[PDB]
Amino acid sequence: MYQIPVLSPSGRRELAADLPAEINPHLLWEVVRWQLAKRRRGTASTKTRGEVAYSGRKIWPQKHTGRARHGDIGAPIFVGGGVVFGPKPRDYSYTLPKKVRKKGLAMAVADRAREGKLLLVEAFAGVNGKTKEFLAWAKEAGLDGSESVLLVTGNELVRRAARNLPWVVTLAPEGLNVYDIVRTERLVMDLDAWEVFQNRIG
Amino acid sequence: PKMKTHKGAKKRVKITASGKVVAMKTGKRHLNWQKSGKEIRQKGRKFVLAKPEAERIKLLLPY
Amino acid sequence: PRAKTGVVRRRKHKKILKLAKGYWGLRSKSFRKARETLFAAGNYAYAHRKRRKRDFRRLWIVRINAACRQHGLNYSTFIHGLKKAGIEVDRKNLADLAVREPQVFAELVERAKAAQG
Amino acid sequence: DLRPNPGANKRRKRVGRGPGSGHGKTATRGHKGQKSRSGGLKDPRRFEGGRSTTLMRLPKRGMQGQVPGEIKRPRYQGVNLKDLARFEGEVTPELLVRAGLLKKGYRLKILGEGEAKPLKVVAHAFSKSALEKLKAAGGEPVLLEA
RNA sequence: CCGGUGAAAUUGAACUGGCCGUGAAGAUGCGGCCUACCCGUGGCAGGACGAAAAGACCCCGUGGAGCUUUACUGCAGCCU
RNA sequence: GGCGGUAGGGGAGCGUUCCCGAUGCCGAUGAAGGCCGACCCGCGAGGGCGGCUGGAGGUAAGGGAAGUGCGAAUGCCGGC
RNA sequence: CUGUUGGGAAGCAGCGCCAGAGAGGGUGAAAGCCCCGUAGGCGAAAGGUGGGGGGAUAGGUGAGGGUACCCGAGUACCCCGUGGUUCGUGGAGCCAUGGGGGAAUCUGGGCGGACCACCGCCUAAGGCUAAGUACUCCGGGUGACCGAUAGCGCACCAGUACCGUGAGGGAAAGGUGAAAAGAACCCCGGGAGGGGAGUGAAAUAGAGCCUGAAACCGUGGGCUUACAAGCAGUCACGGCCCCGCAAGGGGUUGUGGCGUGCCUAUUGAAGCAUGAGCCGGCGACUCACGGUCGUGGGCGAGCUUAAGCCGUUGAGGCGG
RNA sequence: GGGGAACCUGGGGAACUGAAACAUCUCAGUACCCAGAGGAGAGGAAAGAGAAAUCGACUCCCUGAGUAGCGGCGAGCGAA
Ligand SMILES: [Mg+2]
Ligand SMILES: [Mg+2]
Ligand SMILES: [Mg+2]
Ligand SMILES: [Mg+2]
Ligand SMILES: [Mg+2]
Ligand SMILES: [Mg+2]
Ligand SMILES: [Mg+2]
Ligand SMILES: [Mg+2]
Ligand SMILES: [Mg+2]
Ligand SMILES: [Mg+2]
Ligand SMILES: [Mg+2]
Ligand SMILES: [Mg+2]
Ligand SMILES: [Mg+2]
Ligand SMILES: [Mg+2]
Ligand SMILES: [Mg+2]
Ligand SMILES: [Mg+2]
Ligand SMILES: [Mg+2]
Repeated sequence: MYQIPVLSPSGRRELAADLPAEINPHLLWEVVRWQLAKRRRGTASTKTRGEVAYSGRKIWPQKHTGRARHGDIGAPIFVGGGVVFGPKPRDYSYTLPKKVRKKGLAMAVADRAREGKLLLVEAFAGVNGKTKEFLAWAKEAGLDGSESVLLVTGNELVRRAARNLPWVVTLAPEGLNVYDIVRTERLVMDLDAWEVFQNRIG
Repeated sequence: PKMKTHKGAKKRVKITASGKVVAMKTGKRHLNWQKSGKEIRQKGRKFVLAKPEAERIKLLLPY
Repeated sequence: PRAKTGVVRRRKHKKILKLAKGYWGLRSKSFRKARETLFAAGNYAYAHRKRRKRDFRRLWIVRINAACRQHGLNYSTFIHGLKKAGIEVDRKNLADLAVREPQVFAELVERAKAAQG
Repeated sequence: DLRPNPGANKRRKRVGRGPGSGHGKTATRGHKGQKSRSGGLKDPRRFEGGRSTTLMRLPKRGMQGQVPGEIKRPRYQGVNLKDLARFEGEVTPELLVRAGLLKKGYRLKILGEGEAKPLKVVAHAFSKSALEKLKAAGGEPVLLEA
C-alpha cells in the first residue's frame, strides 16, 4: 500500500507510495488474456477444397450409376479432399484500452506491496557480470531459492548475472508484463524503473 | 465487409432523434386530376410507421 | 488445434454391447442394431413395471375367489362384507392365507356373511 | 494474487451454440426446420416477398446530388453554454476543441440555456435570444469575417 | 452324384405358415380361428407389391438444352 | 402448486485436441491406449477402483483456444 | 563422482560444480556439468555483395538592360463514334483517341465539371530516374499447425504403379529390436510352414516383425432345443451350471403376462413411401469486416485509436 | 532468341452467377490466351491538385469513407 522497502547503498530505509490500492481481478484476467493472444503468431491452417490438388471433374455420372451421387474429389464428404471449416491463419491480437493496462500495471504492483512481496534496490555487489556475483547479493538481501522472483533493472550486467537463474526471469524496465508479474511469486525493481513506472503513473 | 448504406433509402427516409423513422407520405404526383382537396394535405406531410422501420434502420447505420 | 475422434466413438458402442448381452445374433454384436432393441426394452421394461401389479393384482383375486367359493360364496359377495366390516387391511396379496394357515382366513369369511344377510 | 486463480467474474463465459448433437440443440441446427434453408433467405431487410418491398415511399427529400457532389461551405455547429461555466476567460474555438466540442466542425456559434458567467466568449455567431441572455453579463466580440 | 478350383447382383435384422377381418384400409409380422416334428435335396414359379436406370407415364421448378417464328433485343452479312 | 411432449426458446453440465499453469508434478515399483467386472460417485453425458495386456509418455484445481461428441446422406476409404 | 533397483539410468539417495552457457537434440528410460551444441568471442587465400564510409570522374555554378530569334505538329482545338475516372447522355467536364475539319511561339497554349467574363493553377504533343511496395522455387528462425483416412497428391523410388491414343487423371503403402546379436544345429516334410535348442530384458518383439479394437471365421466348455407360430425383447416364477458369508450375485431359459424394428418426409403409419449388408475411421454453423440487443470490465463531458516510430525477442511504450 | 513457383506492365477478354424471371447493369477487365520487363514490375518531376492572392515529382499503409456521388436510381457500384 503506502509503504515500500529499499536496500540503500547506506542501509535499509523506506519510502511512501503514491499508488491506488483497490482491487479488481476481472481487469487483470482481462489483461493477461490480451498479452497472451497478441504474442500468438498466426500460423495454423488446413486447405479448403480449392487449395487441394485434385482436379475438378465429376467422378462418375449420377444418372444410371448404381452408387450415389458425387462430384469433384475436394469434397469434404470423401477423404483426403478438402477441409470443412478449417483454421486458416489469422491474427488474435486487438487493441485493449491503455487505461486498463495503466491501472492494470499499478494494481499488480501494490498486490506485492499489499503482501510485502516487494523491493526497490539501488545497491549492488553485482554491478558487473557474474552469476556468482549476485546469488550472494541475494543471500545478503533475502532470496533463498524458496519462491520465484521477477527482476527489473536498467543494467544489462545484472541480467547476465541471473539470466541463467531458473527462478529469476529477466525483465527490462519497460515491458512490465502483468503476466510475468503475477507469474513470479515475488518482485524486485530499481529506481531506473521507478522513474518510468512513475512517468507512466506516479 | 464494411456495410454499405442504402442510398435508395437515404434519399427516401430520414432518421429522427428518438430512433423513429419518418417518410414523406405517398400519393401526390399522379392521382391529382382533382380528387379530395382534403387528401392533398395529409399527403404533403411526413408520417411514421411501426415494425418495418427497423427493417429500414438496419439498411443505414453509419448514418 | 485438431481434435480427431479417437477414443470417444468406440467406448460408447461398447456400452451398448454391454447392455446387449444375450441378444440373438447381430442384435448383440452389431452396434446400430443393439442401439435399437435397447430402445424397446427400456420402453418394454417401463410399461411392464407399471403392469407387474395388475398381473399380481389379478392373480391374487383368483386365488381369493378360489377360496371363497370353497366356503360356498362368490368373490363379489366375499369382499363386500369385509368392506362392510370396514377393514382397509386386506392387501389383496395378504389374502394369500389359503396355504398360510386357513382358519386365519376361513374365519375371515364368516365375518363377511354377517353384515349383509 | 498468484499466477493462477485469477478467473473471470460470472455471467461472461462464452459457451457458444453447438447445434450438432442429439438432445442438446436439435438435429436441424437451431433456427432451421421447414425448407429453403442452407444458403440464405435473400436479404430480409429491404426485400423478400417479391411484391413491391416497402420502397413504395416517395423520396421528395431533394438535393439528392449532382456530379462534383458536395461543396465546401463551412459547417456551422452550435454549443450549449451549460458547461461553458466549467471554465472562464477569453474562451476561443482554439481551445473549445481541446475541451471536448466542435471537433474541427469549426465555425463556432454559441447558444443554449442557463446562467452564463460573464465570461467573454469569442466565437463566430451567437443566438439572438441568447445574446441578450449574454448582454447582462460581459462582452462578446465577433469572428474574423467571411 | 464324386474329385479339384470357385464369383455375382441382393441384403436393417429374423425364430419368415394359412384363413377371416382391421389397419393410409394389398399383413409371415395386428385380432381371432385352423394347420404345422428338426434339418436338407431335386424341381414349378403364386406371394415377399420383389433388384432398379432416380418407370418408358403425368405433373412441378420463376431448371436446362435442341429446334421454329411477322415473340423481344442485339450481331454477322447485305444494301445504303 | 407444477414437472407427456415435435418445430422453437432459455438455463445447466459431461467428453475430446491444444496453450498459461511447468526449468512443476505422476511415470521403469510401468504412462497414453486396448481386453474385462456382479465395485463406487453422478438421475446424466461421464469420473474414480481391482485384475490382464502394452511399453513412454501423460498432466490436477482456476483461466483460455477449438478442425471438438455420429446411426443412417443408394455418404467416402479399407476390411469382412 | 559414488551407491542402489533396473537388461539398460539421464531415474532414486548423498555429497558437490559451472554459470554471459538452465534453449534443444542424442546416448538402453527423465542429463545444465557423457556427446554435438546454446550464452559469449575469433574468423577466408578466392568469388560475390554492397545498402555505410572514402577518392576520382560525369555533370552543374552571376546579374541589369536591348533585341524581336526559339520553345517538341495532322499536334493543340472543334465535331462523329468510344474507353477510363464512382459519371449507364445525364447539366457531362477532364484524360486517351478510330475517323473528318485543322492553329500558334509567351501579343502565345491547357485547366479550375456545359458556355461566357474576371480571377487564380499549369507551360502539353521527347525520354530517363534508385528508395520506400507485391511474391516465395530457394535459405534461416518461429508455431494454443497436422501427425500415416491428418498434414500438398507423395514422410516410403510419386507425379511412380495404374487408366487414357491424347491432353489429362492419379492412388495405396511408415514403425522388430538400442544393438541383427536375425535363429547355428537337430527333426517332420518336396519345399513352404512348423516343433526343439539357442541370442535377446521380452520371440506371448520372428522379418508387413510397436500397440491391437470391430465386423468375419473356427475349436473347447456351462445352459437349451426335434407339439411349435416368432421386431426375436420385457416382466414373474421355477429349472441348470457357476461365484459367493447369512442372505445375495452371474450366465442360460421352460412355462405364463404383454409386445406393430430405426431414421427421414409425411395429416398419416408396423407398412406396399426414402435410406442403410456389417464394422472401423474422414465428414458437416467456424472465420474476417461492419451493425442491433444483451452482458462483464475501463473511463466518465468525455471515450478511443489506425498505419507507423524506440526495444528484449513470446516485453511494452509512444503515435490524437 | 529459351526457361523461371507466384509477384508486374501492356495487347485481347468471356459466361455461369446476382438482379429470387431477364436484355441496361453485376460477376469484371476477374478467370483464361498473347507479348514482354527482374529481382522487383509499373508510375514518376505538373499543360497536377483545389480554393487558401495555398500544397508542391512518383509510389506505398492509415483516415477521410462506404462520405460525396453512380445506378432498369433495382440489384448494387464506388472516388478524390
Ligand atoms: Mg477476474
Ligand atoms: Mg451426371
Ligand atoms: Mg386391485
Ligand atoms: Mg385362502
Ligand atoms: Mg461443438
Ligand atoms: Mg426438444
Ligand atoms: Mg435450400
Ligand atoms: Mg416486402
Ligand atoms: Mg442560445
Ligand atoms: Mg418370407
Ligand atoms: Mg425453349
Ligand atoms: Mg495425447
Ligand atoms: Mg533387485
Ligand atoms: Mg498420405
Ligand atoms: Mg493436395
Ligand atoms: Mg485416396
Ligand atoms: Mg461407424
